[PDB]
Amino acid sequence: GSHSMRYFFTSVSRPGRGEPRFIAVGYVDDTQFVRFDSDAASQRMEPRAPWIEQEGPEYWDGETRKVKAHSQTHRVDLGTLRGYYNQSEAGSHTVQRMYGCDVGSDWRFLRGYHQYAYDGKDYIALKEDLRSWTAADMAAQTTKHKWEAAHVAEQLRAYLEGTCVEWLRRYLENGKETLQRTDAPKTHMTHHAVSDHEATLRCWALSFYPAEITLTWQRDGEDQTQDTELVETRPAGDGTFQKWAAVVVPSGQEQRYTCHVQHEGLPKPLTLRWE
Amino acid sequence: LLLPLLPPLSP
Amino acid sequence: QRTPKIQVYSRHPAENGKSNFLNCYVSGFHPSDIEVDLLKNGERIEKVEHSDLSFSKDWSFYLLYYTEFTPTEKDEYACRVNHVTLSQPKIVKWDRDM
Repeated sequence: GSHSMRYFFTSVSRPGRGEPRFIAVGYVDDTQFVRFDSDAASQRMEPRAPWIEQEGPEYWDGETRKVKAHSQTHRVDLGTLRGYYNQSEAGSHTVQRMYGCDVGSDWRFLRGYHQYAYDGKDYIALKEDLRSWTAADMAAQTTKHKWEAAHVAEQLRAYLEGTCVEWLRRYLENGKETLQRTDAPKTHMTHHAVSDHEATLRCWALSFYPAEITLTWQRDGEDQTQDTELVETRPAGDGTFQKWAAVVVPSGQEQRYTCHVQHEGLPKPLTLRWE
Repeated sequence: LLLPLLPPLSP
Repeated sequence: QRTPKIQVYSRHPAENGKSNFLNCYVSGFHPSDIEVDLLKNGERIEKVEHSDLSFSKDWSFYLLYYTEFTPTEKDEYACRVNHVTLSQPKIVKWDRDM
């Protein structure tokens, strides 16, 4: 399978007093492994997965220096954007940035990306070729022009195809016992009468990793999409994910209905049926 | 590992 | 501009007398300022932690708020959320079967 390394950055201006709140989180696939929060006491990049603690003091110093530099870029950008959008000093505004790189199953560079948003809307993004930019609006046309002229994409591409994937491969190896372990969903069905004549069948998928999953109900071997209640996939809090799908059926007809579970940790999809 | 340098929108 | 969606649930299938984790997963909201409390019998629980702020491909934020708890037959739990998009707090009662 492919693997990704992604960094997510949020900075929020504080118009009443002080500088923006800045939060950075790094992920390998669906595993958080570092964080920085300008409101925390340490003022350090901090570990959030055991395998990143294999890195020595030079890593924490270097990532702290860089993440503070990232914070200052976001702070200045909030000022720039307030000007571009002719906004007052009194409002709070947000920048969000996500960048990262993927390796394929061949452990080589697969893709890289860098997306930026202002006040929860697309602003500018690096195109798939890692050489050009997409601007969402006319303000972002200014950034596209300036980043073209300053060859911002060229240093970004160098990182995405080089250092980014090199360190992703490092992390995947160091953390292989978890990062490259799939946790197939533990699946079960529950049955809840809602009347003497109707019952809810709920199909549960628990403790799975990664988060990508498909749960579907069928009746007589064809899809039963319209009648399914499907909750959004949600974190268990221990690094795994949860999901369920439910259907209401006539009592005594439960055997017609099947729950189908697709997950990359399964060699073949699972089929569950209430006896 | 983070990007070594993060250019602003406008320097 | 975007209202928080709420799921309130236990980390593990709930059994009275067995320690567990009560989760409130808030997602789909913007901007990021948000107030989330876990309630036991209507009362705010004090030692509640949360995940580090991240966001989805539509730029909406998500957070997990969580606390340890030992469920019982008589105790009720809920998640209380306030956000600029809400006129007053949104409160979802915990249901052990969802």
